[PDB]
Amino acid sequence: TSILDIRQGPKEPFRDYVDRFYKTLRAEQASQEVKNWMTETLLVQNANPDCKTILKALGPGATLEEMMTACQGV
Amino acid sequence: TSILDIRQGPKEPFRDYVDRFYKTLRAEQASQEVKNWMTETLLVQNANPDCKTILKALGPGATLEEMMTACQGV
Amino acid sequence: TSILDIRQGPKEPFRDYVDRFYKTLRAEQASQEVKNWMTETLLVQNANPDCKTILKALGPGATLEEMMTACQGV
Amino acid sequence: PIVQNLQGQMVHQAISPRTLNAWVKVVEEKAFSPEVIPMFSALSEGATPQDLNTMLNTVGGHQAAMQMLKETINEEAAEWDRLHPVHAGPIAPGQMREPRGSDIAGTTSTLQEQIGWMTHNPPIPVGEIYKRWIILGLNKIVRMYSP
Amino acid sequence: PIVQNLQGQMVHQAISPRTLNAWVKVVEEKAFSPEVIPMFSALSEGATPQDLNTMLNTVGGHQAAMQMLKETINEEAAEWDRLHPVHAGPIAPGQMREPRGSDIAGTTSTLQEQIGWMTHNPPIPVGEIYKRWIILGLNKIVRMYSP
Amino acid sequence: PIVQNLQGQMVHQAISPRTLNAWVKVVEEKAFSPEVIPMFSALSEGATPQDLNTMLNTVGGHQAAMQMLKETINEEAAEWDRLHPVHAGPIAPGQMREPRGSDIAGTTSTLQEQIGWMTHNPPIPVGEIYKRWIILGLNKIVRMYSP
Repeated sequence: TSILDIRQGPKEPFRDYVDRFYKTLRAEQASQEVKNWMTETLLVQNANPDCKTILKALGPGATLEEMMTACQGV
Repeated sequence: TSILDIRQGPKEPFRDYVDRFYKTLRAEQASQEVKNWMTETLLVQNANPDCKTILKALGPGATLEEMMTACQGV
Repeated sequence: TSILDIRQGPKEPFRDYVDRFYKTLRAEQASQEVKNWMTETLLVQNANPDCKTILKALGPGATLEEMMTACQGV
Repeated sequence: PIVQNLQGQMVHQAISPRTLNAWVKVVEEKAFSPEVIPMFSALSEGATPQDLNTMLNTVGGHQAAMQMLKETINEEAAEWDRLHPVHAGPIAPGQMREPRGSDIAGTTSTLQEQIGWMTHNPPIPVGEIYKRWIILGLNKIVRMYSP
Repeated sequence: PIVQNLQGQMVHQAISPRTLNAWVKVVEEKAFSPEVIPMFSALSEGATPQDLNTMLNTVGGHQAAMQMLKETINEEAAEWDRLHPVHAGPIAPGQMREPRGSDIAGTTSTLQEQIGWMTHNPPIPVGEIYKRWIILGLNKIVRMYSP
Repeated sequence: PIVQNLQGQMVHQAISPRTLNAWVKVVEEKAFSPEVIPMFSALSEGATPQDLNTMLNTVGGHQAAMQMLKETINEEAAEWDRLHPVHAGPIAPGQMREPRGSDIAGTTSTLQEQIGWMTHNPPIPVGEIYKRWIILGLNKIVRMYSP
């Protein structure tokens, strides 16, 4: 399965999705800079509308514990 | 789960509750003095009415073997 | 469970009871003299009527192999 | 633990994983049963305080008991400090310091310090003092956890 | 790890498969539970950075946590570099270079370099610095993964 | 593998059965998963080419992958021969011969020859050259076997 095919379900907790992401990211062998680009970009983009909304409110500069606690009720 | 969310059931033995308490207390990292405050306070407060009643009769100065044997029939 | 609560069933072999006794006696921490007193006293007292009868016929001075072979058919 | 080497000196060597796991497995299987105390005693042969906190800290489950024990260890330690007052004047350059309850509990002492006390002549048995507190606290538990 | 040989010198020896597997099994069974930290600490006795990346890289599962840890290791490493600036002028022929955050993380250093620093006199405890970062990052995880 | 003896020399010692079996078990359980590569790397510490063919030849199953790897090992070997031409004139009596791709793959060399190259001064790291080919070929597999 390709990294672009990794997406969050409509009922799937973000948490279970983030695990899937760094597992597939774990099978990507690209430069770190590209993998940083993938992190800030693709993760949020394939996140579900309800959490996506939430993550837009965190702004930039956000870290994984704060994202992970931010989308917990969703 | 937060330490404030730890409470004793209406049919749950105190014993099973005290185990849950020092497990969650085991995941709290606070100063010892604060953790002493939590011990004397929160444990009794979230204890069930029947045992709560019992524990009020032990008075202060009580230790865990005496609390644990005190609420055994409840 | 307390040592006073250890008693022989009406159909329970003595043997299975004597095992229970020295297991509970194994969790008593009292002076040896007191534990000797418990041995000669409580064991026979909570023994069932059919074996109790048998043990009364062994008299005093009796040892465990002779008690254990004495109440075998019971 | 502190063991004797082939050369004929007492040196520290680490405790083994299948020893560690055997400690874990005992606790898993026999919980508060009395056989735990001789078992403990054998597996604590030549052990340090540091290794004894390691063994206590690596427990999972039975947290009410683990807290009761802790509190017994501190009581027994408070009692060590009470019974044995600190000694007169400053510590000698030629000598090493007397332990407190917390050095016996391993808390305020370092490993090299724990090896100094035990290997030195006369040696002081800080393991055996903690061991009695553990066994005493084990009796407390056993007696309570009898049903 | 770097262990003491019979001759009385510190030499590197490889870590054992049933040690490796015991690390695996702990993680399998007790996931984020606190007993994992003393357990880790015992199994990391005398360990290199290189061996510590080996242990972290050999994890399967819990990839959200593994990423949070990585990012904590780099933060703690960034902080090492901040707090300890590089030293004045060129490196002496008679001496070996001071470590950076990435040498502590094992990344920019080689094994022989990791053995130079630890075995040399004075020795520098680059294991224990990474160990605190691991334990600190373990607290972060434990606190988050509490429910 | 070639290990250092107590006397302070590098000598060959055989690999252990529960090491062998641990290699087998990894492959059984985690198939093409990435954790296989650090795992491999640890268990290949101080290993010979001969031991590396032993490990590859003892696989069961995943024969499409095993063939892809073989063919990668030969390609990487063909490339070794290309990049490093044979040297000028006859081989000196005082010296030992330079390796080819097939000596690195273990095929044309004997064990004593593999020990000559590695133990000699300068030493040549024919393990580490094969190791990269194995890791490179492992990337090929991992990337393909991603679904």
